[PDB]
Amino acid sequence: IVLKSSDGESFEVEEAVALESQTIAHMGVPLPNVTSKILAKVIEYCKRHVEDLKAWDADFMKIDQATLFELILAANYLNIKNLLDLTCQTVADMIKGKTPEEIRTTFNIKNDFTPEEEEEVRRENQWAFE
Amino acid sequence: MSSIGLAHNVTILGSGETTVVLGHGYGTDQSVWKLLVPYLVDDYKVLLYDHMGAGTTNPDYFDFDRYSSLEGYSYDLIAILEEFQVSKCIYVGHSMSSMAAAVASIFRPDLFHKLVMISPTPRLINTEEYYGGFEQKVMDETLRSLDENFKSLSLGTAPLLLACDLESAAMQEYCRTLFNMRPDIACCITRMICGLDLRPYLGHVTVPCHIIQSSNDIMVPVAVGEYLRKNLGGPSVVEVMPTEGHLPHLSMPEVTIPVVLRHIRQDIT
Amino acid sequence: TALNDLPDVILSNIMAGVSDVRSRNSASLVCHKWYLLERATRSALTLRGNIRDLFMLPTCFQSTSHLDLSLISPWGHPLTSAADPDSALIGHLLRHAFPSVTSLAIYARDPSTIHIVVPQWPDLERLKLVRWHQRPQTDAAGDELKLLISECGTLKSLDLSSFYCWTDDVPAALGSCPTFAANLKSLNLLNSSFSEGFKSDEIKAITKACPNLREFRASCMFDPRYIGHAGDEALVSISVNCPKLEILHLADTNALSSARSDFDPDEREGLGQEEAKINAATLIEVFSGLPLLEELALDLCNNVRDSGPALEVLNSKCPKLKSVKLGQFHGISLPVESKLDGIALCQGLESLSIRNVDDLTDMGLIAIGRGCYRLAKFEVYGCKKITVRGMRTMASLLRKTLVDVKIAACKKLGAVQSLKALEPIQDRVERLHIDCDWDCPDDKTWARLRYVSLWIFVGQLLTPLVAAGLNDCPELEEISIKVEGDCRVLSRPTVREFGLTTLLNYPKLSRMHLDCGDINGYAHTAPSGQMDLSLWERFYLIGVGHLGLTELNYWPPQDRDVNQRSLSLPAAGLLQECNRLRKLFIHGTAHEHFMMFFLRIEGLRDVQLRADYYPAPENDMSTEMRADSCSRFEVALNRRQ
Amino acid sequence: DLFKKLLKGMTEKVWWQNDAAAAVAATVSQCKLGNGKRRGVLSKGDVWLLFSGPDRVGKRKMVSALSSLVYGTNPIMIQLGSRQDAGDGNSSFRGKTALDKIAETVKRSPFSVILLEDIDEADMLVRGSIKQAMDRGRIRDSHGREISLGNVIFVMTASWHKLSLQCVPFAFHDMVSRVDDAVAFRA
Repeated sequence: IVLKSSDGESFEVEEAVALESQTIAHMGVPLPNVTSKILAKVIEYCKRHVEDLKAWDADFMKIDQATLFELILAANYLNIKNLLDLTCQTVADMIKGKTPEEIRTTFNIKNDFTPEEEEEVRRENQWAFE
Repeated sequence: MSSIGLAHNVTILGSGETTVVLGHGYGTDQSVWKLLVPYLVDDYKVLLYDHMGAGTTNPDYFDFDRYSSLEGYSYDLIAILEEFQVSKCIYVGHSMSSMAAAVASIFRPDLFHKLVMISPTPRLINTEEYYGGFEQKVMDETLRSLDENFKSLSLGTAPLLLACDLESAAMQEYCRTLFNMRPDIACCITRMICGLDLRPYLGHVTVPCHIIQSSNDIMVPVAVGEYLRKNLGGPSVVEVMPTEGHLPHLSMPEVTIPVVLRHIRQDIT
Repeated sequence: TALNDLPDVILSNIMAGVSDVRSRNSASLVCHKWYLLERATRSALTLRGNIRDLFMLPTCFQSTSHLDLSLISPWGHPLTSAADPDSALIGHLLRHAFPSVTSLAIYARDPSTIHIVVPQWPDLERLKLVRWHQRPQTDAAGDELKLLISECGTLKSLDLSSFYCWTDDVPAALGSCPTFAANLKSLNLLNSSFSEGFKSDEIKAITKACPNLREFRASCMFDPRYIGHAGDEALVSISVNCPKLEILHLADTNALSSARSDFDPDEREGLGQEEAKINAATLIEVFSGLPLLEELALDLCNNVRDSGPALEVLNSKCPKLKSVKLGQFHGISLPVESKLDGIALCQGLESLSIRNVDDLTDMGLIAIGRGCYRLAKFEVYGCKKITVRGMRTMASLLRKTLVDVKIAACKKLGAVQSLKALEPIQDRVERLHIDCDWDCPDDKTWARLRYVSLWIFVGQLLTPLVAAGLNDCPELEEISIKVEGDCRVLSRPTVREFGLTTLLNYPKLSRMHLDCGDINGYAHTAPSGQMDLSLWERFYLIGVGHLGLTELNYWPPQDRDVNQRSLSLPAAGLLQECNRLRKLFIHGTAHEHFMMFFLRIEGLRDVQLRADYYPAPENDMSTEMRADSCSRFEVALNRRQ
Repeated sequence: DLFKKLLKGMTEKVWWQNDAAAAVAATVSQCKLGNGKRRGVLSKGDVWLLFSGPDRVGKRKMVSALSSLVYGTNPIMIQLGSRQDAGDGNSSFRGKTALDKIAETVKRSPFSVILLEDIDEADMLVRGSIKQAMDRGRIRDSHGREISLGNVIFVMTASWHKLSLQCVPFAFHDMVSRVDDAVAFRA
């Protein structure tokens, strides 16, 4: 089976590799919502799934923020539970160990909390044993 | 409940018409009577409290000016007794607390029916003619240790001076609980104890006093019982039990407890 | 693109992956959308607060499924008092605040607390009761546990491992309603605080009432000297009545004690050392009756001899077996020539725990290593004949999988010998326990070592630990030190300090467990020329401030005669010096003056005095702990800006 | 069989108390064999005996005979009345009362005989605790800890005057009712 990226690049694929994706297995096969290298890595992971492993999963994630979010969107679109799960875990890893200001700085998030709100939220948070 | 009952952790147990008030020594709290209380609740009403210097009380309520003399503790005891409607109480006190109870009885004789004294002494510092306590040097060393602990705590460091570091082997046992408080409060209480002198006031005590001492005690001499018997203005009796340590009512209950109940229940004196 | 531009489904999936509570609290303060996501995806909550201000409870946590109310300050305080008519409002408040609770853990100080709080959630699936205090007196037996039985109920899992009660309460409550007992899928009764274990008849009744159990743990007594002791009939009844069992954990009450002097045959004055009423044939029938078994634990305080054939039958009759824990089982591995036998035939084992085996030798260890080639966790206790050679060869055999090793109370295996024996798996072991025994006669980077547990006798130093071989541990994060012994007979230590500054050799160390609660000494009155527990607390806690610890669990030494575990002045003063502390849990008692010392720590958030030992102090007149002191300390700590 | 096997020894040691010795021999034999009182439907191993009578030394050596015969061990000497000697008043135990001593001895020695001298002169708290232990089968120490009784042989020496109910003061009537057996030593 040969797919096609949104930009027009057409890549082949194996059988079980395509069957890894629920969307692909359900459904030329144009893919107008994905890029080219996005397809490269997603099909690479599906291949490795067909073929101890956590090292491979980790070294897969040595990518920038924007490409990781492209992988987020592609995994959601093609409906791979493994891809979505470990990519979301990778995202949540940057959340751990950072103050709200650090998260906003590294995630480009605008703060919309008034000081009274932030204080009420902190008071609510005091009821949890961390 | 009331502010006085909350600042002193006052608890009321038992039933009956006669009230027994248990006053712990300095450095401990009302939990030292946990072995004596069960023997009393059946036929007596037990009142337990912590004096303001105790580690179980709020350190903010401690007034350094008021509690630099025994009269502050006596007034606190009187206020506690009047707040809970207690009359003709039987006061059982440890060392340096029975003295405050005696001063309170001097102020308010009607509040006390009898006084039970566990190793008391009117003055802790020996003089040339009065031997009823310790030498000035052995307690000067304790004061120095407490001052060093307070100084170290003021700087954020750990107070690492203990009563077991003293060499007297009687200072170690007697002052063991003096390190069980905040260092500044401990220094204030220890200085109050050092400056205490109730020898002139012994003649004004009229309520019967039951004095209980340890046999051949190495800390508080047995002659103090005879001195108190001779100088107390009211009836008094002295009993000796074969115990040791600063807290016979906790470390040797099987011997101390029967004597305490016998003196509480017997009133002839 | 950013998160706010992403669809909310992936954002919720990401937020659900955040498990650390501190990071969740940080994320809830990022923006409004993140606040809603975090509040909607939070599943587990351990309530932190006081009884007084329970009506100030937040209502945002509407989606929490597991709720833990056992740590509400004051610790162990009765959540509901029958003397207060408004105590029934707490049940409604909790029901409204957390309507989606399926797992609940609550401190059951009073039967009224159970009767008011537990029936609030009909859809409750798992329940954990905690009580370290005295059992309230009831007219009959099992009355307080009968309050669990609700008209609308599916309680599936019941946990009483920390709920002190009489052993006759459980069978009485289980026999009251057949439906409730039949609905149970898990039952945990592995409570070490029981005065004596379950009788044979009680075990039979419990297993008869619950035929659908999948996991079963119980503290039973197997001493034949007592009457009604659990024996062959009890085990056969367990096998017959519960054929679906996947986890079976039977242990003597003494075997669960924290102090080694309670279960170690060498440390008991002639106790134990006698055959129990368990035979190889009985074990064979029991194992034949349990085809779905996955985890097996038989930790007895009485010897069972020639148990090899039963362990051989275990491999054939239990294909799914993965974990075995044996206590005082003898002849588990008696190789002849080269043929494997006993526990060595269970090739499917993943973790093996061995305690007090007299017949075990070096050849037995080699056979265990060669046969159980899939072993990932190995624990050996009280084996007098195994040496460094056998353990080292066994570790070399299990080099590909062994990551968790525990070597305790082995006469010929000291600290140095244990560290030398674990040489082949030095670069792969992750969790490690050794005994700090320096008196045993006769490239070095622990790359993956993350947790180290130590046991040391009272009065011994910690300085030789680095010279022993535990030198370079770049990944060591948490160390647990347990100190046991009677210091009433020891003299003043010649060395001033225990040597906690030795732990500065490990740069990543941030969590500590200092368990001195099994030290017996003098609390406030020493007889003459002796040393109180304050001196030992100072000896052990000197230098704790130099370590960059962020979490610390401390167990103050106890005075058994007067039943108190009070904090001393040097201990509080030294704990105050820890500037980087974030959580500080003290498993004892401390009055207000010493507790207020900890406000000098700026980063301190979680502080609690947890008397999780039997018996906990009953009221305020029994110890130096007062509810008002705890409330004032909590208010002052929450006042810090 | 058991009865005589211990009876002839008891007679050897205390021959002035033959009838009482025979009675307690029978009671102990059926209690250990199981033909005795039950803590409800469930059987109990603990046996409580009340040894009245003014013969003190005979009583002491007599329970010693039972201790050396049925268990082959020495008795444990706990006193409660005005009989304290230089052995019971142990300051080594430190913060232990009489009830604490009883609980500690029972915990450390679940298989022995316990001789409690002068239950008549014991404190009200101690007698209440003994009643609680006899009812519930567990004895509580001064710190609230509960300790199982095992099958400890319990003998309490009173001094009222087979025990007749008429010679027992009213306060001790419930103890006599609950006790497994009561034996009156001859003068």
